[PDB]
Amino acid sequence: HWGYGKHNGPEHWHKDFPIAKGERQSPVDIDTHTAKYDPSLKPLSVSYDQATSLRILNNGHAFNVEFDDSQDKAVLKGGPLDGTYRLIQFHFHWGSLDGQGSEHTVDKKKYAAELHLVHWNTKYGDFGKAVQQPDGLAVLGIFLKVGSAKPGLQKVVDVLDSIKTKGKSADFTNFDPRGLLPESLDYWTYPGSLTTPPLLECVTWIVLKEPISVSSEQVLKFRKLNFNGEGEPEELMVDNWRPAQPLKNRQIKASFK
Ligand SMILES: CCN[C@H]1C[C@H](C)S(=O)(=O)c2sc(S(N)(=O)=O)cc21
Ligand SMILES: [Zn+2]
Repeated sequence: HWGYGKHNGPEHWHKDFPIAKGERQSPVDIDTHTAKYDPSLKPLSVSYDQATSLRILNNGHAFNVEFDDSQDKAVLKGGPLDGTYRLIQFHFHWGSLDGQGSEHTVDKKKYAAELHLVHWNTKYGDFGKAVQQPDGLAVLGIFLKVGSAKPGLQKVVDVLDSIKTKGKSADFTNFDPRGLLPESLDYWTYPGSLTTPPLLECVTWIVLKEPISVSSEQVLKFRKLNFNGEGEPEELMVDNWRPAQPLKNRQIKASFK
């Protein structure tokens, strides 16, 4: 049904998912002069040393790396969060050219891509219950800019050939997501939504100020993936990002001066 083409892309989504026009939709533009420093915000606590990755999957919209979230192995706490959030998957959004691809923007600046590390609030017992709650998910968003290669991304890049088309998956164990983080954990935060259907308004967004660098050759390999299934006409997976939505009655808070 929905996708990112001319006839089923973001401008059409509201017809099947009316919450598309809701009050806390993502992504948004981060105006750095209007964001408010909030000294009551705690530092982020990212505890990923015991992460267990299982599988990488092309789902027709992006590729997801999935984790075992049956226990508190890889968790996100602190920051604006109350309680413990478990890592369940990560994925990227990216562009057909280096000057677009991110979902969030900073002072209208687009980055080449954006990484989303998706976590769910354990107080709700399973992921399906969590997405129905206003504080059910926490997504950590990290910008990618093109420059020097990120060594810790290369294992992801090398496996992409094996999941070229929709519905394909491959074993992907022992991947350490700490290799994807920037040096600093300074962030902006605001309450928002999933950026794809079903567009539920269940996310605390935590967007890191410092981007990571990837090489042009790395991001080029993302662009060789396919939206379509095997045996269907080829449609390159590029520009799988939703444009910025109105901020409405929300304030973006910063953890840093
Ligand atoms: C293709 C659907 N993806 C949806 C439904 C998945 C079940 S999810 O894990 O809730 C999730 S997280 C995001 S994002 N872009 O806001 O981080 C989109 C989605
Ligand atoms: Zn995403």
